[PDB]
Amino acid sequence: GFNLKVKDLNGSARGLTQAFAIGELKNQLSVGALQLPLQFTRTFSASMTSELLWEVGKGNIDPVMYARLFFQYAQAGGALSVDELVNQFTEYHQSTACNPEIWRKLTAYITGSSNRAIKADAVGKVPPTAILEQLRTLAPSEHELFHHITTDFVCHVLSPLGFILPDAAYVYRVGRTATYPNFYALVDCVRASDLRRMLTALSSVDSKMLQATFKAKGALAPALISQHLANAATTAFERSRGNFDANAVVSSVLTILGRLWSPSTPKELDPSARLRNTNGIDQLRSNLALFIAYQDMVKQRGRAEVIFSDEELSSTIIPWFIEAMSEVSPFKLRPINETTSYIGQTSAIDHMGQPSHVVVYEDWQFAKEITAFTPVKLANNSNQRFLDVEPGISDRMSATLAPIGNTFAVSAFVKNRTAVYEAVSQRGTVNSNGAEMTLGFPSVVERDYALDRDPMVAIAALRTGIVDESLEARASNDLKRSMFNYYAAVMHYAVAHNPEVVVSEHQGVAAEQGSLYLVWNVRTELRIPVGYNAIEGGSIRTPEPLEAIAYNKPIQPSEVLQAKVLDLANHTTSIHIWPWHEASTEFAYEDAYSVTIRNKRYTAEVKEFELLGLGQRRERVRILKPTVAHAIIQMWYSWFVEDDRTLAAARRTSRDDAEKLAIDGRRMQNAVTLLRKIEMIGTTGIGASAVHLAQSRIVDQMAGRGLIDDSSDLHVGINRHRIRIWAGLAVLQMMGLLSRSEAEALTKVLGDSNALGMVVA
Amino acid sequence: LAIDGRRMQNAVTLLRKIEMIGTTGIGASAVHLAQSRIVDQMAGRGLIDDSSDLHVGINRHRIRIWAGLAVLQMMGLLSRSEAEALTKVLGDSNALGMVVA
Amino acid sequence: SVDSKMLQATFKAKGALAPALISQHLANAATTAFERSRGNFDANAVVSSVL
Repeated sequence: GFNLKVKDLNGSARGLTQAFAIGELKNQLSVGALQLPLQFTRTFSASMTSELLWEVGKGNIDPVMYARLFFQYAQAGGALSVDELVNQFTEYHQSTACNPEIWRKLTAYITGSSNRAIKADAVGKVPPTAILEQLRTLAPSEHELFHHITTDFVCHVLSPLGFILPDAAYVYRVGRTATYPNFYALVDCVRASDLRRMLTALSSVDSKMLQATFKAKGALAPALISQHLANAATTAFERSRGNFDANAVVSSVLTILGRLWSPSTPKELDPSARLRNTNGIDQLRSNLALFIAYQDMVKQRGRAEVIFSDEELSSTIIPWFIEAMSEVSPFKLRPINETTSYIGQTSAIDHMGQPSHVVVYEDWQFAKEITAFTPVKLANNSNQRFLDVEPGISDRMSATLAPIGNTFAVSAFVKNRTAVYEAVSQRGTVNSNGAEMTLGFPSVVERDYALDRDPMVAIAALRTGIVDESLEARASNDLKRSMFNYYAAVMHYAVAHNPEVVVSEHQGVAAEQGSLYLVWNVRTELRIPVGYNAIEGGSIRTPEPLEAIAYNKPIQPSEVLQAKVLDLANHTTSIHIWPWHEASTEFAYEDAYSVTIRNKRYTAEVKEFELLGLGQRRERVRILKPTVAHAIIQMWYSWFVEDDRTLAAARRTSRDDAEKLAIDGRRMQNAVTLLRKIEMIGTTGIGASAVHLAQSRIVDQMAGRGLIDDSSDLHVGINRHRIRIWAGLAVLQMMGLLSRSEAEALTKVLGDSNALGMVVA
Repeated sequence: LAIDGRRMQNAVTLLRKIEMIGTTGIGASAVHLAQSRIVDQMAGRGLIDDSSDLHVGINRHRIRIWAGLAVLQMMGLLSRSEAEALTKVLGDSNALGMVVA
Repeated sequence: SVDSKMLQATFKAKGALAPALISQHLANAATTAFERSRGNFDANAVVSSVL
């Protein structure tokens, strides 16, 4: 992770700063005091990591299955934020009804009409999912959704009789998104709750209509209700004129929450005796999480003061109901004391004792497996595909990687970096002014790396306080979400850690007195200068959260540290396809190593390349492959990078050799550790396979010539360690555990210290 | 439109219950036969990394229809006209999937 | 409801569903309930207003 510093986050992790959500302009410490309660449901965001796959057009229907994807599609990064999705679909819904044709056409595709209405239609209802593609002329639908979705009703099950089929199912999927929410996250999510309101009656009409309609007879003739059948939805289309401004509700609600908790009695702030109870947000008010949301939204908006409410009804009303209470999300409104469990602690002590190291870590234990990729392109020649994965790369590589999961028993990495303990004097007297306070058990890494953000850039921005901000709306707001959610995810592990807090002003600019922050008492430690809080008040009593948790004590991990991941094995034969893509894709990418002895530069040329035990290429396949697994690793790499940056700067800064001693130690704790890591990972076994195979091509390189032919002096004090890190490269790339790229980062550490074997072998 | 799906229905129906007649066994032996032979003709041919086969696809279907004459071969009835005349109709008829299976 | 609610929901189990369990919430709900009273009405208020 990243490290700071007791007085600081502020130079190198401003996102940490609440004031930024508060709007403190990067510097001044929460001054005000002058604070009231805070409290808990502990409170809104994601449970955790949920993975699932998706059935579409099954013909049983109902709102719940999609809106999720519709919720998800965003998550899917459908196009842009859900409300698009809802809007873009609703928009079809809007080139609405003047197409009674589809009814007319459904009626007309009621075969070929009721024109000979009679008791007749009997078959063919899987190709009118495929059919309601035929409906594409009336409504355009690259955004398959309705093009897929429009199907559902028409083939509700009605004709429940006559027809007939279908008797089959589709795929949806969804890999985890966020464990925590953000307010524009909220606005969409509400837009999802609205598509949700939308369906039922829509579910109901067809469902309703068909049972009521067919008194019959067996078939109740025809020219029938389906003519209404579809009629209801457009009717439904109009049925949306529009429920609320979800944006309106959400912003009004954020404003109300600020108020719910405000410091300033003045009335941008009149939280009622009349309505403060009244169910509603009253259970919600305690909630910190909304409070985090409030802090950010407000900075973003301040509060959007339209007072949609009156202080009675409404403020009774559009705040009557809320999205989270409405379930198109995979967010859930949080349990109330657990928070998001998953931490052991230790903290610094040269015997004095105090700390500026941390010991909070990853609570991780990732997948035991991974995925082939072949989109079974064949059936319908489009997205309709099946990867059709079979024993191939996937099983051998997995087992072999499956040490791979091993390197990163994440608690163990924190173990190493929490193994530190003594330098900087002892036992007793290490500590020198600056700190380190450090973090994270998988969700933040998981949220990004999957999302191609490569956290790292957002992270540098994070630290430097003010964000990097070149970024694309895709790019910029990847940054945004990751920075918001990351901080919040920590926060209700920060909020959770000590209930005492206090909603703080800031003051700051006016801007509208909204801006507000939180402080708490934690009692225990002797007075080792920890910011300005030691505590001076019995207890930590610092609004800065890192500040708050940090002056506290060790524990253990409640959490699973499960990597989760999705088996579709039932599907894995079942389907058919949802909106899948990123696989990763084609199975691997080539990487070789060349070694010198007797001085003959070679290059065996193994890739990347099967390695695996068959030839070759292979083909075909790849593995959008459990982020975590990439995730856990991303974290180890991050560590390397951080320490190195620090060192360089200080060594130039710190002339003293003793200072240099300290420096080698940090750079080369990275060095050493990375080196040890390399050795191990490479003696993973396959890689060891690379060692025999790549050697041999290098044997050919070792044995190309006659003179070279006496095969190796290539084996030296260095070699075994050399093609050992051939083994390192083999662990290193296209396992897919790591993308590549980084390789030079590891190089950077190896270079930094002779490292050598250092021994072995 | 109506006739055409309905043509549609007729076709779907045929392909599937052709499945049923055609596979159902003893036919299935055909169908495997379609596999054993083709498969080792695949292995026999040499390079199978791109061998699909069977999941799906008419090729999914094509098995079903090869079973389809086959059962309807060793009947004393048909003749072999039926197939290919069948085959032709059924084939474009549609077959449109999905639905096997 | 909490205890009543919690216990039926809590113990998927197993026979006992191990422990360290919900009763940790078990009681949690009441204080939560404690807070749950911030206060419904002024009954005095209601009553006098009503008179």
